[PDB]
Amino acid sequence: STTEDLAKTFLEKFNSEAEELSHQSSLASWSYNTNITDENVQKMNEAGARWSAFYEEQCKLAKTYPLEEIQNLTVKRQLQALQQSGSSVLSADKSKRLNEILNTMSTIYSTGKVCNPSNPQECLLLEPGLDAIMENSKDYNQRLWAWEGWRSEVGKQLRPLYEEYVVLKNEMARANNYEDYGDYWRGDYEAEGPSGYDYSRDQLIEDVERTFAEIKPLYEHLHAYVRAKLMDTYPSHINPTGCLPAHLLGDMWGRFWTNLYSLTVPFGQKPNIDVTDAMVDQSWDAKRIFEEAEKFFVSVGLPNMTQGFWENSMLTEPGDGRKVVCHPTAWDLGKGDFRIKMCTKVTMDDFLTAHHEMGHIQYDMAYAVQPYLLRNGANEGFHEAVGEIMSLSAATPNHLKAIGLLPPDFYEDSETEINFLLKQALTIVGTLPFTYMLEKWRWMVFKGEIPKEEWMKKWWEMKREIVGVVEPVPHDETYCDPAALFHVANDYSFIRYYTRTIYQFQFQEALCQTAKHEGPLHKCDISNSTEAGQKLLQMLSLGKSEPWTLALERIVGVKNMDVRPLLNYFEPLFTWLKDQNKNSFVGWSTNWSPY
Amino acid sequence: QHTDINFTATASFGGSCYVCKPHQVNISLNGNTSVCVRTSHFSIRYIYNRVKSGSPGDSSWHIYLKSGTCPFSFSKLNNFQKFKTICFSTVEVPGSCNFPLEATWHYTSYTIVGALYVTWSEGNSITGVPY
Ligand SMILES: *[C@@H]1O[C@H](CO)[C@@H](O[C@@H]2O[C@H](CO)[C@@H](O)[C@H](O)[C@H]2NC(C)=O)[C@H](O)[C@H]1NC(C)=O
Ligand SMILES: *[C@@H]1O[C@H](CO[C@@H]2O[C@@H](C)[C@@H](O)[C@@H](O)[C@@H]2O)[C@@H](O)[C@H](O)[C@H]1NC(C)=O
Ligand SMILES: *[C@@H]1O[C@H](CO)[C@@H](O)[C@H](O)[C@H]1NC(C)=O
Repeated sequence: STTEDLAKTFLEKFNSEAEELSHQSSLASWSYNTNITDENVQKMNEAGARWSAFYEEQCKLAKTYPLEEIQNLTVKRQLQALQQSGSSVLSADKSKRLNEILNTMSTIYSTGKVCNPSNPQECLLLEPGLDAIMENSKDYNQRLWAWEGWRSEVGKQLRPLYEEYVVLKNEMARANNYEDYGDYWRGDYEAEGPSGYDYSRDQLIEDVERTFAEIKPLYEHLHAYVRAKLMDTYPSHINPTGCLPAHLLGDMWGRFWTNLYSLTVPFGQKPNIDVTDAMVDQSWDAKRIFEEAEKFFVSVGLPNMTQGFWENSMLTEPGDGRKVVCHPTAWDLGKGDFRIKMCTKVTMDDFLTAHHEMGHIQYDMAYAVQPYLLRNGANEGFHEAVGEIMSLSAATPNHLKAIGLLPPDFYEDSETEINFLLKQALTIVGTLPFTYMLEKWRWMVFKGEIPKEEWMKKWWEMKREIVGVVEPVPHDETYCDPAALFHVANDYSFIRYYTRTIYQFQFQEALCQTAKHEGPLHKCDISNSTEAGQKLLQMLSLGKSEPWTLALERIVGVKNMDVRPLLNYFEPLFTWLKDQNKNSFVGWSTNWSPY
Repeated sequence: QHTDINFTATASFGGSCYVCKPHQVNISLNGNTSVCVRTSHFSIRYIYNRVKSGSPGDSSWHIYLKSGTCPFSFSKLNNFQKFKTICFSTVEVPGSCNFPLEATWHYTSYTIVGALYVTWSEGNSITGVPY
């Protein structure tokens, strides 16, 4: 019978045995991630070893089915996907080393402690203590204790592991016939697709860089403005022409500057855009947050969350003493089981985060109508963009009002407009140069443009040029400070958090025109617009069945990233900053440092 | 005497597209395909029963029946209505009232999986007690 028919046999087999083994692997990852205990680690491993076995075997039993010879462009898609992948081309011994390195890096990160030099029995973890310092503190020397303690006492530990890790993931890369791990990753963004729709994986860099250069001015001015204010708080530590000391930025990294809002708000006498204080004054619990998020999603005509979601999500840190993983994730366990894991606290941040994470669950619910192999977001940016679109509508002061978290007599004026677009720049515009640098470093280390004897040299050479951020303390190559960030130690591509950001405005533009919103798009709240709901759901439910380029054309005009809606969102703010900066020195010098 | 009729839909949900339709849905008038009321009083209730699947995706799976082609509401039958003949079947029989049986995953897609078939000659010999 026709080889294409004979390959449908294969696909049908896969799409049955998979949906049991997937769910059972997912169910055991849940338990570990919800109850870290050595016997739940074991069960997790076993079931995932069942999955790995099957998947890597059926990858090879699918390469036997040649792609030119198949004409159905579903069975081509599905097969292509099975075929390609697999950290499977490695020695049983070298596969097993990777996974020890990987699991060690993960748990070194999970369990790292930085210890008061006054009380050696007092010893602090990122979650929950050190991140709380770095988010809340204003004390220059407490920030540096934490910032440095983390890098010196866990980043160092990470360094030898990280070196082996690049060696072996580079091997896994080249033995699946890519150039280096950096290339392996960039191929989430490869489309073969139809005519006029393809995209290669060496154009991601080009286009990331192209679009980043166009951001650089809005970011420079934001930067000027915030170093200007931070001086008011750390005078004698901040040079009005140098980069910004790294420990002072809001995170343990300065991934987002959001937590710098306190100090940089332009018009603070006005009602607080940051609605954390209102939430606490109104006794908002995590249930309240997730309910309100649900209700948003319903108002645009997208489904409410399934009973199973409310039965089995973990929406706070449990009180039974269990040790759990708090890093907020939106699980598709398959078989219609959808959950969230999230140690939620009463913060405009976890409120926006709940909207984001529930957006993930909606793309997840939508594409469950697609064959197992195609039920993934189009690229890794799409998934996180759909999430951030919800935050875009849910953070606008208008929606804040109608929720209750702004007093009933509230009315926008040009001062609160600027307030909003500053916070939403700290969070959005701020993370753009961080995300580009971290991954340029990674991609270049992977290419081997950067040898081991420059790993921390180039890092802080690039962090000072691209990002405008300076180590407070010298770091030799005994450190691996990149691996002091979750995503790096847990082996996750990071460029998704850049592509998400250019898309989330492209998409928002589209939906707002379909929501027949006039006026500035930063005043768009697609809330109550069932028509925009439909338009979004129509992409959501395609999953990976089409190229990501084609999937842009459906909702947005173009078939590639376009930084223009992002520039227009922030144009008000661009003009206020540019005024607010004339008698200031915009840009930095990579030469000054606090030491 | 008095006859009870349990009209039961039992469904299993796995398969290829868990969300699109139920896998199998057996339909039964008292463990048979056909019951005629032969007593003075009768009750009929609809029972929905899922099988265990090891997935909380169950319970977002709703199978229920609809107002069909006939002047009765299923619930109205049990509320002291009166007939001469009344018979219930699983499969379409001649000249019948049809109560269609729709299934749905958490109100996404709706997908009809059978129906309850009612045949009746008006009279004052058979009663529908609700107890
Ligand atoms: C490609 O093949 C799939 C099957 O692998 C086709 O999907 C079928 O489409 C018909 C349309 O009448 C349905 O009745 C079947 O239920 C579908 N699946 C099965 C099980 O065969 C699909 O239409 C084909 N065409 C393309 C290019 O997508
Ligand atoms: C989810 O909502 C259910 C009611 O569904 C509502 O009406 C249907 C037709 C759809 O429009 C749906 O999106 C609406 O929400 C409730 O029965 C169910 O309990 C709700 N589930 C939970 C637990 O949130
Ligand atoms: C946590 O895991 C242990 C086994 O490691 C198990 O006995 C315990 O019941 C689990 N707790 C919960 C509430 O899941």
